[PDB]
Amino acid sequence: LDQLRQEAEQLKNQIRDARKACADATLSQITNNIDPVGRIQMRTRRTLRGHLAKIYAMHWGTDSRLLVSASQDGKLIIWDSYTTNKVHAIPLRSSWVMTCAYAPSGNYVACGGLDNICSIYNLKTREGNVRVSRELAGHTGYLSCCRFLDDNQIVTSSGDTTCALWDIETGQQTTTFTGHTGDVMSLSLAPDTRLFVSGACDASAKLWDVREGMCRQTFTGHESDINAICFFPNGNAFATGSDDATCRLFDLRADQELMTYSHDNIICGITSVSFSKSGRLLLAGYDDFNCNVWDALKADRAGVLAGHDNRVSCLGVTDDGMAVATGSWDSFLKIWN
Amino acid sequence: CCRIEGDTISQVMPPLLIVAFVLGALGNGVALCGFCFHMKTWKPSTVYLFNLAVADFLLMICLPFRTDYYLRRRHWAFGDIPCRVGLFTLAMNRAGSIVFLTVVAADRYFKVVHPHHAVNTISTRVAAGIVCTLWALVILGTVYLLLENHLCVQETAVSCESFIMESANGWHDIMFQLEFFMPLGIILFCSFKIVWSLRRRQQLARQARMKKATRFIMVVAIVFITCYLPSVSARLYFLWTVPSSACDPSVHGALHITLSFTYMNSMLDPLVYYFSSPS
Amino acid sequence: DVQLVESGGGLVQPGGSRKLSCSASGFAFSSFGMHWVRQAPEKGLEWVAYISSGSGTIYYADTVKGRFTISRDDPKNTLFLQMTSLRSEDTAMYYCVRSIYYYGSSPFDFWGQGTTLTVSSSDIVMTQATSSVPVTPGESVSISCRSSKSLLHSNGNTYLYWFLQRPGQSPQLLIYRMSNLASGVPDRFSGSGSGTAFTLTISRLEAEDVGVYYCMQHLEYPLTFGAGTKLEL
Amino acid sequence: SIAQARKLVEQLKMEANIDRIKVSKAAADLMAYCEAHAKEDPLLTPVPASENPFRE
Amino acid sequence: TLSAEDKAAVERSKMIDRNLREDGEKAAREVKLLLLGAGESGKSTIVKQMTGIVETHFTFKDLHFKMFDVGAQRSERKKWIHCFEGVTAIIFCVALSDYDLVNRMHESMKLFDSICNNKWFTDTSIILFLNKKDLFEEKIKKSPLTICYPEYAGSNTYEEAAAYIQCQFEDLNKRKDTKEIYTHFTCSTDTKNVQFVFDAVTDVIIKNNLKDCGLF
Ligand SMILES: O=C(O)c1cc(O)cc(Cl)c1
Repeated sequence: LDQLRQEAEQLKNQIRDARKACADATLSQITNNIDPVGRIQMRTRRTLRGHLAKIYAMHWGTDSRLLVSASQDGKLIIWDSYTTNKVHAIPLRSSWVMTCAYAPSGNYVACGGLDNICSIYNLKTREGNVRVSRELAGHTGYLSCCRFLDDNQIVTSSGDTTCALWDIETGQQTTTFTGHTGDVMSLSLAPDTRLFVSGACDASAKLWDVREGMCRQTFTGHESDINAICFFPNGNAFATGSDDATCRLFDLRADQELMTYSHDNIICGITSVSFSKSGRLLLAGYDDFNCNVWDALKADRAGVLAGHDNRVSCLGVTDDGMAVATGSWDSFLKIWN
Repeated sequence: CCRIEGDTISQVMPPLLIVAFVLGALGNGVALCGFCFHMKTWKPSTVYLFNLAVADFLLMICLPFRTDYYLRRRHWAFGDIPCRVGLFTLAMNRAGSIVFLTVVAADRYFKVVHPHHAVNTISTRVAAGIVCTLWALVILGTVYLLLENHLCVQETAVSCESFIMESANGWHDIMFQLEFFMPLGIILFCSFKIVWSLRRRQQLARQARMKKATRFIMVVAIVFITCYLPSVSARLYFLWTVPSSACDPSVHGALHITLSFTYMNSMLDPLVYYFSSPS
Repeated sequence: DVQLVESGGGLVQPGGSRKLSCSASGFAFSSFGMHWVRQAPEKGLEWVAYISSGSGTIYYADTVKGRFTISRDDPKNTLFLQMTSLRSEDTAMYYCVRSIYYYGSSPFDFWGQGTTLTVSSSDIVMTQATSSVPVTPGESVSISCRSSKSLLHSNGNTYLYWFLQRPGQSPQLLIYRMSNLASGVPDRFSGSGSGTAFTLTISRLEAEDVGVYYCMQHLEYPLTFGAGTKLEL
Repeated sequence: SIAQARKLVEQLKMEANIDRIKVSKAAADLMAYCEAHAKEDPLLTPVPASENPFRE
Repeated sequence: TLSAEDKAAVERSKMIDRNLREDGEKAAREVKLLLLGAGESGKSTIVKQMTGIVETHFTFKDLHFKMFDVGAQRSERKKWIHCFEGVTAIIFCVALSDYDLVNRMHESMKLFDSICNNKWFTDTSIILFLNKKDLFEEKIKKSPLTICYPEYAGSNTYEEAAAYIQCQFEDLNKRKDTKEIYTHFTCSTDTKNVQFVFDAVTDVIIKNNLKDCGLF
């Protein structure tokens, strides 16, 4: 009622006052004396040319050589990036796929989309073929992300304002995260796989706690829907890519916004965000048909990856940082180095 | 044989052929570069258009030497084998361009009149195989004058031509007549059926782009007929009344400039086809 | 589960044209390459033929080239091998080994039961040095295998496979590509080495480990096995 | 009902009771991590083609 | 320079490529239609002759159709509406008799404006179905159409009222040259609905074919 609304207003005012008090100097002032990385030159080393429709997601394997990509033709393809060979080709039940995942052990892959089901596939079977291990159902909205906690735990992000943690062996949600007021479109596991963040359509990102399930912090500052999120390699920060042509860097400990990656030239949103191995560079996949390598410490464009004829929808960096793979809406992938 | 008069041609023809040469290798090239550079996911129609461009490009690199035969009055620098290969490659490129025009017209007819027919689903490999078969057939049909001798050294002229003013010629003239009379019929049928079917639509007609398309359909056929018909007409005129028209001073010079008129069909084809597409 | 059963052996007069067959059931036969490996009675294994997935590649040993034929029937899930002009050397026991090739796969993983046939009366040389060695439970025994050519390819993986033939049953795969441990093999077995120097160690062995051990190369055809190191007691 | 308002108030009060660190020192820590790990970043500092897996 | 295992892996990859090419070639011959409406507009009725997305598969005149119904996808429409960019046509179904109150004709107009004047569906022809014709006739025999259209000047006759409603719905689109709207008075218990859909699909197919040859 009125008193509860007043209490919420005063609590948010106190939160804003505390955030303003804890802010003493933006990192731009601290970083002015560091040497810029300069121009970044990237060349298309390989071009995976197997798909036949729009590509919506891809995930690097833990060995930094195998990767799995999902496209609208109802096919899951596992690539050998070194030789551009097709290790596997998994025909999905529903061609409307908006996410993909690769297990850290490499035994399983995950798929999901408009079918509201996050299926799991068994790569290493005695029969020699890939079968579906378990279909996870219970989301009332479309699937937008899915990450493998381990061989037995998977956490998914749905379009019904809910994030859930599953259990492949049993098939039911262990925990349910309900803090958002809009569609959730992204997910990013912490380096220690103890926390994670989600990017929702209400222009806010919440940091959860998978062990018990509750929103630790809520980060705001965006002006439109958040389309992609990614943890900093240190695990104490993350970056968000939204539809207002901006990328922003938040810090978990300080609970504030650090920098914004914006320019007057670009006006389209950001569809994918990923860091580098050392966290110095930020890669964002715009709708301008090319990616920008933002210098994450100085917010200056260090280079452009312009080799795609359509909107870049997925973008990832290997564990060792040796390559970055971008998949756009033309049925093409490109390995840059 | 018969050493015929000569003069205006050497003055009239080389300008035209130079003209051709210029536009032709220029467009046809840019067209080939566009086909192989920016056109991705090659559809069976793109294969036909690219092969038409290739045959046209070969024809457009062909002329220069004939230009020489015209710089000089009627002499040639080279001897037997260069003429055997030169006339053969000229005829082969002309026949290939005509065949690919017919193939393009038939493909458009199949893609607009029977959109659900299985030929619409032909993969790129099958189209490439059909194109290779057509090319092999054209080469096999044009090898005949490669394996023959046609140098008429009368007085001091060093002439080398198969459309000579001497009692016509054998099956080469029949092939020359057929290579226009069959493709003309095929192209006319395809164009008429395409126009009729696309105009029978009332919801689709009032868009002005289905009107631009049906304008181009008739433009292509009109260009083809208005560029090739004089060649057949003049050659048939020479075939007729051979006892009287034998080595006529003006029939030569009408015929040889009329084939020059035939030439720039090749130069203008890229402009009509690629330079009018929205891609 | 996976089952490879072969039939067609018996008694053949010299100069016969008898055909062997092998029926597979329990796995996706259409995506596996099939080999035939014979074993003369008082001898070791010897590669015979090979056919890939889709029957696109077929290799033959130099001894049987021109007399043997190998073919598959994928809808029937059966593998054939037709022999012509049999000679007294062709007396052996024939196996139906299976192998699937991709990145990280384990070829020669399952071996058939084996059928016996009796007829009435630049390759890489793989030498296994010792042919017999007595062992006791609780010890650690290392088997040594050697090759002429270096088995380290430019990719970085050495193609050497370890097999174990228990008394009275088919051989089984232990280690593929000289370092990886096969599926179902306990941690006890371990292997390492380098080019032209390969060793397999059995730390803290026990019973049901007796039998001959064979080492095989896969760098290039024809595949060659070792003499076989026997373990007793 | 009005249980949503109570839930939101409880969530806000739980969120507000956290320890906040200075932004400048967090930025310093981030820059220190980036500088420390910049030695092994092939994308930042290109690796020679001798050991580049995608050299071809 | 490839080893034996590398050559076999390359062969397996080539076989996979062949299978993928065959699957894509077979899939490119199937007509995909997106079904839209206001929930109670009558999508279940039109789909009857043949927990997220629901796909309906049927064949007409040796042509393989595929109708997708979003149904209960109660989420952000703009967040997943671009997945359907490239469908042959859009079947927007609305009820002619649903104009009483709780009014919903304005909601249908808003939905049609959102779908038609969309950046993704710039060139995708939209098929409009006006069902519940008999119920609309019964309603108009008693209740005048002025309760829904304040600026209406006509008699309470089914013909002119239906024509007026169709004209108002058709005048919603902006791009009147690169996109065509097809209107059909369905709820006739015949095969006319599927025939009309087939005709529109054939027109779209002819338009697409007129693009690969450069004739466009
Ligand atoms: O084969 C030709 O293209 C050709 C032959 C002639 O005898 C004269 C001319 Cl103008 C062209």
